[PDB]
Amino acid sequence: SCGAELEANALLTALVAGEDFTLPDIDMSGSEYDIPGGINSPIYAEIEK
Amino acid sequence: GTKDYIFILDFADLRTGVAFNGVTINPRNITMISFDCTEAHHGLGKDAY
Repeated sequence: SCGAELEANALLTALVAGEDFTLPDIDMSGSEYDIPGGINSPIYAEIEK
Repeated sequence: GTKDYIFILDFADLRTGVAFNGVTINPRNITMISFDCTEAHHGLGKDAY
C-alpha cells in the first residue's frame, strides 16, 4: 500500500498551516427550522367558498 | 386480535368514505349526529363476500 493516504494527510496538514478555517456548527433539525404545526395546523384545513 | 379499542370522532378532518376518500363535511352546520347500530345478521351481514 505504501500509505498514500498518510502522505496526503501529512502534506495537507503541513501546507495549509498558519491559518484557521472552522466550519459552522448549526444543527438544522432542532425544530426551529420547521413550520410550527403538524397536520393539525389551520394551514391544512379546507377553504370554504 | 384485541378487545381494548376506542372510537374517536374528530370534527376536524371528517372525510366521508369507506376508505376515507370523499367529500369532507362542513363542521359549521350540523343538525344531528346519530350512531348507526345494527346486529350481526342485519341483511346478509357478517359472512358475505
